Amino acid sequence: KKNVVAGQAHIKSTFNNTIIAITDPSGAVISWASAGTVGFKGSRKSTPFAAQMAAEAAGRRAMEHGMKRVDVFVKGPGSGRETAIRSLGAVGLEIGPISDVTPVPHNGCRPPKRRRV
Amino acid sequence: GSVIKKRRKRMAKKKHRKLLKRTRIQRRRAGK
Amino acid sequence: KVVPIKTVHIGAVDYKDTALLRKFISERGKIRARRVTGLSVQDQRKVAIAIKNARELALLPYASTAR
Amino acid sequence: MRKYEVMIIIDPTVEERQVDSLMEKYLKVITDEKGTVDNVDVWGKRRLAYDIQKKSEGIYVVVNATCEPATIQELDRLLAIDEKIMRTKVMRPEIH
Amino acid sequence: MDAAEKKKIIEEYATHPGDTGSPDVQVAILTKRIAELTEHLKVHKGDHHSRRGLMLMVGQRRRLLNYIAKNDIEHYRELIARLGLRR
RNA sequence: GAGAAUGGAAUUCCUGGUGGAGCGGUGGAAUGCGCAGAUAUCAGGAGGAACACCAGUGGCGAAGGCGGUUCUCUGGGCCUUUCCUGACGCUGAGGAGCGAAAGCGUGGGGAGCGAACAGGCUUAGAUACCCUGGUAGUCCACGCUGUAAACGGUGGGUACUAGGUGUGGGGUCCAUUCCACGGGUUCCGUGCCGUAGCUAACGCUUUAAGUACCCCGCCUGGGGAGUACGGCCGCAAGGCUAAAACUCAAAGGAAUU
RNA sequence: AAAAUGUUUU
Ligand SMILES: [Mg+2]
Ligand SMILES: [Mg+2]
Ligand SMILES: [Mg+2]
Ligand SMILES: [Mg+2]
Ligand SMILES: [Mg+2]
Ligand SMILES: [Mg+2]
Ligand SMILES: [Mg+2]
Ligand SMILES: [Mg+2]
Ligand SMILES: [Mg+2]
Ligand SMILES: [Mg+2]
Ligand SMILES: [Mg+2]
Ligand SMILES: [Mg+2]
Ligand SMILES: [Mg+2]
Ligand SMILES: [Mg+2]
Ligand SMILES: [Mg+2]
Ligand SMILES: [Mg+2]
Repeated sequence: KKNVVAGQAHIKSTFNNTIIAITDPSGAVISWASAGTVGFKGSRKSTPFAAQMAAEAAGRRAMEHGMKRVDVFVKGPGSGRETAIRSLGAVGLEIGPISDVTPVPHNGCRPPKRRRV
Repeated sequence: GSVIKKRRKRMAKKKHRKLLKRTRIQRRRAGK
Repeated sequence: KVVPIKTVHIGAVDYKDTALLRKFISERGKIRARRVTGLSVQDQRKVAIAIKNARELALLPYASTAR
Repeated sequence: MRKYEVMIIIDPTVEERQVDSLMEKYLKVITDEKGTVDNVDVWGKRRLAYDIQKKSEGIYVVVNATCEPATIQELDRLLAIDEKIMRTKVMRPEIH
Repeated sequence: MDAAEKKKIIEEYATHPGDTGSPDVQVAILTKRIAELTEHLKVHKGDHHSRRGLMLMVGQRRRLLNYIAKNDIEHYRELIARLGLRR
């Protein structure tokens, strides 16, 4: 529809799945994907291959929306971060300053209780 | 310590506290 | 160990003086540990207090983030 | 009669003259009761390491003043109740 | 206790001009400190550690007064009569 | 240690933009949330709580304990050659105060967390573990309670009895400086190794569990029982003081295979 | 990842 050219990427990879959001540098999201959106569901949507699929799908849809090289910010203690980075590279668009936008409390709020598995 | 001694005392204390909980009302009606 | 990290001297700390505070702040924006900064305990304490004051008083960033 | 160092971050929209007027009136309220003012340094306009009240820059002032604790507290409350100063800090270097 | 009234107390309770550590001087200094800390505690009722320091000062002054009274009872009476009459 | 102001990140909620099918969660799931636009993403705002890095092998406190910054108020410790007093010391029954957390009372606050609770899972059952929710509480003010594996499971004071080696604090000395790097030395901490010695062993060993002296608390087989009766304390929960009948011939410590 | 139990000889 509209050519945004520059854009940027947000790669939120948690212990449960991976979410990729291609957005206008104004912050408005242009396209998005996740392991749940591209097929996988449940435990098997935490795999790096699921992040691969979701990242390439989001990149492709941003491409037919007309979006060139990306500045990427990654966040979360997931496993699909790098793999999604490669996926964006493979679909093909220049990747810039991989960030570390993941948050970190200064103690702050109390974390939930330790699991007793 | 073998922890067995502490476990024995633990059970005695817990049983007595359960007795106090179940007989709380009668004690305050007539007694301690 | 830590003796090979030679003890470093700074003189007055002076939280206004950003040069030393930059020399002791990490590339990410954090305060460097004692075993890497090579400071005495008292000098390290003064440097940490000065870094915190400069952070609160806008002379230093709380976190430099992207490099 | 102790000595204090007040660092003042004034809103960047100030362009001279009125900054000096504010400094003069605050130094006046210091000096009304035996409070000598050792030094006033105006660093000028500097870029803030992070945004303060939506402002990317600020005017930096350093006031070295020998006075009483009550007087310095009253100066601090004046600077707080003022709406034209972004931030204030009152250091008391125990040695000098 | 900016050392001004401390020196004043030392000189006006000293037994002889060079005296700076006799029990009379110590009791006078301790009493002034107890008064000041009592006022501080009245301001801050929650300062338990400072209250313990106050109790330590009280006990120390009590032992000093006990020594003074054991040696010279009339001197003890004069000292406490100057210093709050021991109420 | 107390008081006051105040800083930034993060969580949550709110408002708006963007965008669209899931999100979340687990061993796997589901409950749950979401086209009434969630998750995500950006901007703005509100609010409560805790203060990354510094930060441990460390500091302080009588103990419990103590970590954003600044100011105000305040306690104790350490060192020093001179100075002052001249045994004024030590310990301390009863008594008094302080005393984590949970709990209680009145009022406030409430982001996150989270007993109880509800639901989903697992299961023979699952009044659990795990998951989604979630109230007291956690927070503040003023009181109350006064108990902890409140432990170094080691009362306080003092003198003496190989060393070796880290580290925290104050001096002082030296050479080059006329800083400091360095070495020494002294006083006070705080660890590790280790001799004599001690111990049932494990281990302790100048920070004693060694050799001694002073004072206090306490023990006398295991259960019954820190329970009953009585009394005291408390708003309550309960705490403190504290038996006997009866019963067993063991209970227990360290270590060996 | 959860996955319980083991009367009375002489
Ligand atoms: Mg308070
Ligand atoms: Mg840490
Ligand atoms: Mg340690
Ligand atoms: Mg003499
Ligand atoms: Mg008592
Ligand atoms: Mg509590
Ligand atoms: Mg309450
Ligand atoms: Mg209430
Ligand atoms: Mg739960
Ligand atoms: Mg403890
Ligand atoms: Mg005990
Ligand atoms: Mg004792
Ligand atoms: Mg002893
Ligand atoms: Mg030592
Ligand atoms: Mg022994
Ligand atoms: Mg009882």
